[PDB]
Amino acid sequence: HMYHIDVFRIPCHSPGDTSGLEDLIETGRVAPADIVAVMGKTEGNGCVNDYTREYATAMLAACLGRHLQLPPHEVEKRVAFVMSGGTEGVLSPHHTVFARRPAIDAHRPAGKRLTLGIAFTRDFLPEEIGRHAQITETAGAVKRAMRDAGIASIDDLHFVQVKCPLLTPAKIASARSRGCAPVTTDTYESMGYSRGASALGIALATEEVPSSMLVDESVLNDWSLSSSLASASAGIELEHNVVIAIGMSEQATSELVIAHGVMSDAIDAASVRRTIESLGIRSDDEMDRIVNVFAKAEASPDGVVRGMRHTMLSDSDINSTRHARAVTGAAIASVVGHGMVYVSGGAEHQGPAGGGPFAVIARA
Amino acid sequence: HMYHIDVFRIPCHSPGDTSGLEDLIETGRVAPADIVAVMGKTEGNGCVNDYTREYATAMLAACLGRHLQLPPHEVEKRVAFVMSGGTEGVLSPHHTVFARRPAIDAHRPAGKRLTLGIAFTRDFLPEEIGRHAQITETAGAVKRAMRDAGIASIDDLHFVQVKCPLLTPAKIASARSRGCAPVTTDTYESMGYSRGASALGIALATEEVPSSMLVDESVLNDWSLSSSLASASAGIELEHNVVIAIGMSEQATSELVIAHGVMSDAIDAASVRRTIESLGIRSDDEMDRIVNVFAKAEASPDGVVRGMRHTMLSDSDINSTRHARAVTGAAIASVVGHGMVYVSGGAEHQGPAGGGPFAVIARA
Amino acid sequence: HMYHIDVFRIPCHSPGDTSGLEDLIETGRVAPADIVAVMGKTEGNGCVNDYTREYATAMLAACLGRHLQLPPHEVEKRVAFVMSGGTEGVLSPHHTVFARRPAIDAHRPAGKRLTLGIAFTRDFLPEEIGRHAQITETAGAVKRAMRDAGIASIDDLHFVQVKCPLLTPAKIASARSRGCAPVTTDTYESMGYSRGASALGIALATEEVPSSMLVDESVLNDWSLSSSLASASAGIELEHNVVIAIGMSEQATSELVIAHGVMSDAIDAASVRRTIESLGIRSDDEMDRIVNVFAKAEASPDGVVRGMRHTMLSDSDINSTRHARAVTGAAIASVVGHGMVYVSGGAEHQGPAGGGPFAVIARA
Amino acid sequence: HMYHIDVFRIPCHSPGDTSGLEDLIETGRVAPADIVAVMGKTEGNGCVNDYTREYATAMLAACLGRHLQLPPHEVEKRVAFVMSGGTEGVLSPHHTVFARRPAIDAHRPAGKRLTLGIAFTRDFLPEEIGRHAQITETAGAVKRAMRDAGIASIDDLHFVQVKCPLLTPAKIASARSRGCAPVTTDTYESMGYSRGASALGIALATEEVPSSMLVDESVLNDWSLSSSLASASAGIELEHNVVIAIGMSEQATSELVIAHGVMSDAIDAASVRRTIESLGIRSDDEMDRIVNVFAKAEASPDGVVRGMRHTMLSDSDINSTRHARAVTGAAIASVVGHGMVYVSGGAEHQGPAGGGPFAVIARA
Ligand SMILES: Nc1nc(N)nc(N)n1
Ligand SMILES: Nc1nc(N)nc(N)n1
Ligand SMILES: Nc1nc(N)nc(N)n1
Ligand SMILES: Nc1nc(N)nc(N)n1
Ligand SMILES: [Mg+2]
Ligand SMILES: [Mg+2]
Ligand SMILES: [Mg+2]
Ligand SMILES: [Mg+2]
Repeated sequence: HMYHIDVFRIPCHSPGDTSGLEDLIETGRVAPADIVAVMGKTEGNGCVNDYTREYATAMLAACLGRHLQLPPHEVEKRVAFVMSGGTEGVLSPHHTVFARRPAIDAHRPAGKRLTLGIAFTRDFLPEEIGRHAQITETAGAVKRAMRDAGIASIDDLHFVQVKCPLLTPAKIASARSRGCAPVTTDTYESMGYSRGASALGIALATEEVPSSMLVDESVLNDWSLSSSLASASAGIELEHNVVIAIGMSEQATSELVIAHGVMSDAIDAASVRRTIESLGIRSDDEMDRIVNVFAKAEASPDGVVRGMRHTMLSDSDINSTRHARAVTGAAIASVVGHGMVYVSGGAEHQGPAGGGPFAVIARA
Repeated sequence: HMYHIDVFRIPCHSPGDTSGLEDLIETGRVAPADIVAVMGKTEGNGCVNDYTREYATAMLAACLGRHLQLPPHEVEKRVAFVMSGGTEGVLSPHHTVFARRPAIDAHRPAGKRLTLGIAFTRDFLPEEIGRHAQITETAGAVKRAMRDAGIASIDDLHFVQVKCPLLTPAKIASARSRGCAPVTTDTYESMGYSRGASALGIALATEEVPSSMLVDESVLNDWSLSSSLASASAGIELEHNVVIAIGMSEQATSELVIAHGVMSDAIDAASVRRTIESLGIRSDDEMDRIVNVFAKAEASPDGVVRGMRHTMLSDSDINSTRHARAVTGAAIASVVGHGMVYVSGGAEHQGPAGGGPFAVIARA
Repeated sequence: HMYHIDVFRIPCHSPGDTSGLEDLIETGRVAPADIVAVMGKTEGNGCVNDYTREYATAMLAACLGRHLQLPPHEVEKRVAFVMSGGTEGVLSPHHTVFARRPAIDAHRPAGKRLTLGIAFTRDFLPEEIGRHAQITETAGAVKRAMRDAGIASIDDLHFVQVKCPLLTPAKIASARSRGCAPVTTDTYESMGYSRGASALGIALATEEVPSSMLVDESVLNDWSLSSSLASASAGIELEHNVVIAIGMSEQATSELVIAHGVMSDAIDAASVRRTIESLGIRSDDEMDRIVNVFAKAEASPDGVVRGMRHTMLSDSDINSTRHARAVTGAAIASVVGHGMVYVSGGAEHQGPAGGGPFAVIARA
Repeated sequence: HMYHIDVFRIPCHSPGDTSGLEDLIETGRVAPADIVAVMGKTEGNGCVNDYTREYATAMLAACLGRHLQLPPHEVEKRVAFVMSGGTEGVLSPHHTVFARRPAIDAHRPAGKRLTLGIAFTRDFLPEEIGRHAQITETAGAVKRAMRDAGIASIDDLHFVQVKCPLLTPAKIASARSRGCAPVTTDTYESMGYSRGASALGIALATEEVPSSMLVDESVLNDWSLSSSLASASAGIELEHNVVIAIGMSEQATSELVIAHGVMSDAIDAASVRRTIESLGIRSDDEMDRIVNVFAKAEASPDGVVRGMRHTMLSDSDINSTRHARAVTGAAIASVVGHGMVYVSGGAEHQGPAGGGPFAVIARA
């Protein structure tokens, strides 16, 4: 497990736009066969009926399928596509492409460098979403992803992205027909439960939360249970979980590094600055050493931000996750200088309640 | 309990518009002191952050407060204000004003005529919404409203409107601080639970559902439990339930009658025409004998309407109740010739699953 | 121009779902090479940022591309894809597939039968949208489509569907950089202008409106100018217009017929019944002779429907076209028995102001 | 013109909440008769159908009407109510109350201190909104407000808030019935035209734009024309313009000062910190010397923010002004430590295109 990882942030003019990726291939900057994961921000609403996620995946897969002479469906088994919809405010649609080659000879750089591993779980039954099975399956996949990445210990783990399912009326009917109640009957709320259970799965695998406390009825209730590494994103485009583990390894030769932190709340730009700094970035002129930032954001569930009431959880026109992404996208943009960053909404059991984990990838 | 009931449908140009009501008062058509209930449709979103309901109530109360030389808050104890927001599609904002005077002696004439009674419950704690207390309190208020109306039996009862509360983040935090879990943590979903528990309260009082089956865990789960008379509407503007019972009494001398039915689903215009026709109305020029129509509508929770999938429960931009009101408002409008009708959304335990009760008020 | 036309309404479980089409191919019911047009209803918002339209097109093209061993891009030149987003209320996502073979020998049936022709215009510059160039180019394409269909005269023309572009900030900037002002700077409003100009293009070609009156500044102003045959739908997925002309020809041997009418307003179910009847459909049991219904709907621009105010044009949360589709989708559903029908919103210069043209396709 | 100005930021739990104001009155902190203006942020959508603005005004007026024994309508002539809806993201609903008393003699102390003057224009006809009449009337009212404030020169003027009307379908129909075309037929867009014309009115009065260039055809077209002091907010609750001029006067004895700047774009937190720092505030514990911040925000009309595409102008679910307020509310919150600040959206001819003016009020 001695890799060389490459990471490319590429703009999208629309969800189906693969032109930035065609360009990387057509100019020899990346080899199609080495691509192992894509994390995207697509300009749908990021909630239930957002098919921009599936559309982006489908086109990327078709694009890679051509070059590899594979069926799209086969590419989707080989490459972890995680498309997070919702690019509110200044958030600029884009893909972060991850490529992996065997370690660039030896050549062991002075320290640990960026590594990455991927894993998948089985498809979940509707009645399993938001519940124990989703937690335990996720924990398992995290561990395999860690192994696949060549991450020696928890200490070298810096970011765990999970894509997870959500409930539809048909799925709810299917659960009911087996005499099982789904965790909720509201499709929007199902996303939070799916994210939450998945996040707790990560917390289990990282030993951040003792197994004993992970009972179903603690999902979305116990705000104290969380992983400071978990980034979960739900979607209608899949029935299983997709896991990407990102970290640091002595066996990696990547010209890249990753660090992580936590935002104490939606507007905690300070933490972001602090963690960026902890990677030797010391102006606005050095910012271009950052490849991208990946962050979780949420509407504070107590209904307050720094003592003041917010309306993000009372707004029936605009869902809380949409507000939250707009806010945190702005906070981060003010730091790095623009809104082409990965911000995902709904940070249930991810970092502190009202806040969320984030990571930064930069040139070594 | 010998009354003369008058009913007036009055247009609103905006939620605060009381001009249609000032006109009725000025022209001697209604006496301020006789008004006992107003059922309104206001052009807010009909969900959680719809303050058009409270605004309409506040202005109507202030308008009546002037004439009666009362404080608005006192008027709100004397008059049942039930404001249902959400006037999507062709739905036209309006108030239906109900006035009650001592029964006329110079006429009746013969048989049962429109009567109406009102009742209130106590304020509920956040943790009681959607649960047994809300059910039992509602059942009680239904009975009192019946008595106040002078409704001899269940058979003479044609419509039970209930206004009920909903959960906000502050209320949720309050319940949590007492160690009690609210029925849900999603404010939108809370509306359904509040409507549902209230509907089951009506079903209890009407003996339409045996007391034994009304357990908390059945609320929003058991679609077979329902009242074919219940119309529930949730709102952020109150902590208690307001109940208006409408029916027919031999003691009433109103020049008006009420009939009721159920829509088997959101587009079941047929039932509406069938119930209208059961009042000897059968051509679009007799239609002006109808004072108003009052109807419940909902997105079919199996996710299908007559075998075809719908997207009302998967749409995170537009909530299912908004779709449902648009649809049923249209269906009814196509029958009566316009959209100035009372359609409320979310018909949990109200009529059949996917359908909802409705009633028609017409000249004798 | 002696054709046999086949028409298939196929359900979609999601925008990318081509399974209903794979099934028709895999069971010999349709030959991929004969398909000339697909008119779809996809479950995006039907406004500017609805990429469900492009996604559906992309997958259909990829699906057909496999069987024909063509690139998707090439299929999109051969087949007219018109995807109309927005499936509000009871509207059920689906595709209507059109296939064309040379006339099934001779075999001239007793009367005229369904025929269909397609045409395309060039790409428009941003500054041309909503304006004369779009009108005249559309008029031209209508005529070619008529010819391609083998439609002898205007009298045999029953439906003209046009897909047209819309404006984005980038397109607006591009127009500005050439010193030209775009017709509007609001992307949502641009859709109406694009639909409107296109509709007037149809009216020009059909001689329903004299050429003299079609000045730019009459677009969206003069409600009296209209085609009673035009159905226009705007989209972000194309820079040109796509035109499908549908009608009747003595040279066609299709086991299908088409008739058209106009809804005087959004809830004018009567007209639909009337036009259905004019094709010998005489119960609810004969309804299954209808293959599909295609209808335009809009928020009445005077702000009133049958004397009552509506809020469809004052609602900043939900755009007027979304309300309108919900309403008319419901009206039509109440007639044909379900919501799997083609309803498109924004009927500017299409039928009467507040109303819209529709057509019905049925078995001979 | 010798005043003592007091400014109070008071939280609101809902649009109708006047409890924070009752508390100031009860505790002798402010005298009802001295209140001359209230600038509020209410939790409606901030667009066309936001009646939270009117509801807040109505209740504040009724609250003050009680204490002054006046009719609400009379209070509204005496006090400038400017309610800006839309509290997206971390924006916390609140009122800023302005009170004005005869200048204190027992102090001043030295130099210029906060002063404030108000003015009103006549009601505009629908066809005048967005056009020359609105520009010239606004310019006039700015001058009078200046005089009323006792502002010696343009240099001492720091902030000009204007509340302005918008178009409804009824108003549009009215303009049409007089043969006059409204500036737009889209109600949402009308808000921009009203804000823009009003902003140019301010620019005229401040000599920031030469009268010669202010032609109707330049409104929303010429982004180079702007006032760096103008803050305009449109609303359905009024037909005239309300102008509040805020600045510094030697005749004022207020313990408060005002400074202003411009945000170059929506995420330009830097400028805000820079202007804050120009008042000797440089650590998050000195921050409580700020009474409030007042800022304009807008979606950059070129469709890009710092070279990256944004989706704020292409999102048909969420209007650009809602995004913009969320973004800038967040940016500012990250600086002052919370979201209880006045941020208004739509900054047409206000500061730079894509940016907007802001001001800060602080203890001397
Ligand atoms: N698509 C998506 N899903 C979630 N759960 N969160 C975000 N930000 N995007
Ligand atoms: N205001 C309101 N509340 C509910 N629950 N339903 C409707 N239609 N309106
Ligand atoms: N996509 C789409 N575009 C328009 N203009 N109308 C409808 N109904 N759908
Ligand atoms: N109510 C309101 N109106 C405008 N134009 N802008 C904002 N922010 N609020
Ligand atoms: Mg969290
Ligand atoms: Mg029901
Ligand atoms: Mg029309
Ligand atoms: Mg500006």
